[PDB]
Amino acid sequence: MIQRTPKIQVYSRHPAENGKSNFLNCYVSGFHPSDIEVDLLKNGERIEKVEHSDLSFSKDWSFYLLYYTEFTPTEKDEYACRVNHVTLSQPKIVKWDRDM
Amino acid sequence: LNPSVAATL
Amino acid sequence: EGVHRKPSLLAHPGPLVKSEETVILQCWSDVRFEHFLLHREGKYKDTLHLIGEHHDGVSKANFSIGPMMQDLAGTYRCYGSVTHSPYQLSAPSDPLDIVITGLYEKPSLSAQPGPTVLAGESVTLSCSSRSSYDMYHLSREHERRFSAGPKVNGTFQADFPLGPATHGGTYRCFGSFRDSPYEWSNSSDPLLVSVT
Amino acid sequence: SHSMKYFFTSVSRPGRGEPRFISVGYVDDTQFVRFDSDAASPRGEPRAPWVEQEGPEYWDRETQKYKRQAQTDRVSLRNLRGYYNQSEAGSHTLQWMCGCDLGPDGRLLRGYDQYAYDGKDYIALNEDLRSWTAADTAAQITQRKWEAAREAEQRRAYLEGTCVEWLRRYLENGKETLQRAEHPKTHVTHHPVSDHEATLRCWALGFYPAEITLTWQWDGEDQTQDTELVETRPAGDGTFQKWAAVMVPSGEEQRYTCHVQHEGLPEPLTLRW
Repeated sequence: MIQRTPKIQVYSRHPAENGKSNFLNCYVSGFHPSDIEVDLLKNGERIEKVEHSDLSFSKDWSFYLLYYTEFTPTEKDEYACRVNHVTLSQPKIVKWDRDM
Repeated sequence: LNPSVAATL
Repeated sequence: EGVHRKPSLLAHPGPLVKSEETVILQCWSDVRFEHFLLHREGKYKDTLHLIGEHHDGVSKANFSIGPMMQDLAGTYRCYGSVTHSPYQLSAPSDPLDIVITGLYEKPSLSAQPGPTVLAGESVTLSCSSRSSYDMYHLSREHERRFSAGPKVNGTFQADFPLGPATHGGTYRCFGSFRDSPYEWSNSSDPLLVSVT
Repeated sequence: SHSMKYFFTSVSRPGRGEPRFISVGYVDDTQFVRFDSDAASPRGEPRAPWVEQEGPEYWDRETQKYKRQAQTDRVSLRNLRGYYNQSEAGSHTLQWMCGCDLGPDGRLLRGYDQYAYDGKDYIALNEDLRSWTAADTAAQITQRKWEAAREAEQRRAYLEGTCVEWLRRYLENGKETLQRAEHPKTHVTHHPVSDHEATLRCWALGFYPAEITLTWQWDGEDQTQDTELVETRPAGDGTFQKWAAVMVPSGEEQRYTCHVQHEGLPEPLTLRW
């Protein structure tokens, strides 16, 4: 009856160091219909075995979910988060920028 | 501890 | 009448079931039905099946509706199956309303012209609360209902005339809200009417 | 102010079976319990060490409370469809938030007990813990039923007693983490934007009480304008991250300072590139 689009942040749990295994996070928050599709990508391809937090919500009733997977960052490989939601005219792909 | 079980809306 | 005539259906110890208690819905017939189906219609339709039991005089199945919850309240009909695999059902029994009670505060119940009355005198029972129940239900020891009288001195009340007093009885009263007619308040304090 | 908050979500899925029911509990910014109706053999599960030893009776009755609340929500969603004259074809969402604030003197400061339907306020227990606020005429039916049931008196005894007493117990058993603030690890990075300008990014990482303030200053003066700031985000291990950035003329970098305020720092931190 009221819908809200997700905010998205792609980032790592620990500061990136190529070679050192780490965790790639996709944080989706602020969205209202909890039905949401979130995929992590490596070089455009879907990573399987991605896990996520338990659904909870904020003061305005909007939902938040952390999606994450173990990865080892490198120089060549590109990582992204792809999100789909009823509120999005098309899936939103946010690239991992190791500086944000 | 959970807020128990409430009445239905 | 044929083997497709309707069976009977009753509640033990009765159809008004306190929250979280159990009731037994019994279907029975002199027809030796091999199976019975109990159907609850409406918002939470369900269907239960029991093999038939045959004692002297009656073929029965005892359906226990346990931990009384609001999704178990409603209208029940039941059926006998002349057959075993695909069911070949009889006519449905008369419907039976199973209500859950104890969900709201008890109403007050009073006798307008006094509760101990001479034979012949007319008597009105009145169900009143300050909760805004839509409907009131009066039961002599089970289902008679009247609509609530909207905000007068703030109480909601419904009056049941009992007519000229013949035998008397013990009366209780329950309130209810229009959208969930099978979900009732606590029983009022029971009122004994004496016809002397 | 310490707090305990529970969050319940039920989502109907027409045709795809019974509604999905999910509930989680927090002390402050620490999740400690979880229940998901889609898990295999669902039950309440611990998510913090300091409820793992509460024993099997504790965990069994929490599990039964969850399962009854999941089915109570199914009736509530069906009622709400009726109230709004909605078909059985749409998906719908009922959310319930309930909890406790203690404050320094540690008895109840504020109670919370409130609901949303399809993302909109539906009904809320008022700050007085005896009366309700209905958002529309459908929720006025719920209000009328809850006044007749004397529901506010059950919520209130939970908020003033149970909720406060168990929060105090969780704070004691988990004092080693719930009451020891974990300070941010901080550093400033420098990203050239051109030849005449660069981005200074001040970073706070791995801090636990999620509340934090990062202020960039120029010669001590708060740089309100021109400071990009991200939403505090979970690191995934129970700690949090946040950065604040500012665009500076290359050459003047060292008259910029980052002021970090956080419960795990005795004094606020001033740092520079």
